[PDB]
Amino acid sequence: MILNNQEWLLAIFKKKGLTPTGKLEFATIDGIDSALAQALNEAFDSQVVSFND
Amino acid sequence: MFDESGEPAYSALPYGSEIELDSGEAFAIYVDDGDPCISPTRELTIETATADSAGNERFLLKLTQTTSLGVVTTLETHTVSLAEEAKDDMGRLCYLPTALEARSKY
Repeated sequence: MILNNQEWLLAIFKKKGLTPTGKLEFATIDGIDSALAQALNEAFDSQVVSFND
Repeated sequence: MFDESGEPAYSALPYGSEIELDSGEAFAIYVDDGDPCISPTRELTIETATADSAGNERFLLKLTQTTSLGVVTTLETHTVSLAEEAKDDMGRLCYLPTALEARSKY
């Protein structure tokens, strides 16, 4: 117990401060097309034909 | 008035006048209340106290009232330090003029 006169010192903590800057970064919509093109192929996969004709 | 050694000197001044400290005198204590001490006698007592946490020196100042018959009563008590930067046991300042202005009505 750190006690001086009539006051107690209880705890000392640590904080993380954040100060912003003006710069910004963003993604592109270009890869969504390739993603959809790849995703469409899983519809035709895992399909079989038992008897040939 | 108090000498450097600590002996007291008594005097009186008119109400309008202002106190001027002679060379060789450290400090003076007077009565703010417009009360002459003729019939009720007021006495001042000085004794030492424990030194401050930071090494400063402090003493106890007490005021008492005595009637003509001889009955003695206690009026006020204070802890006072001559050093400019001193603190009380409760954390308050102990500089003599500041403490007397703050928490004394006599």
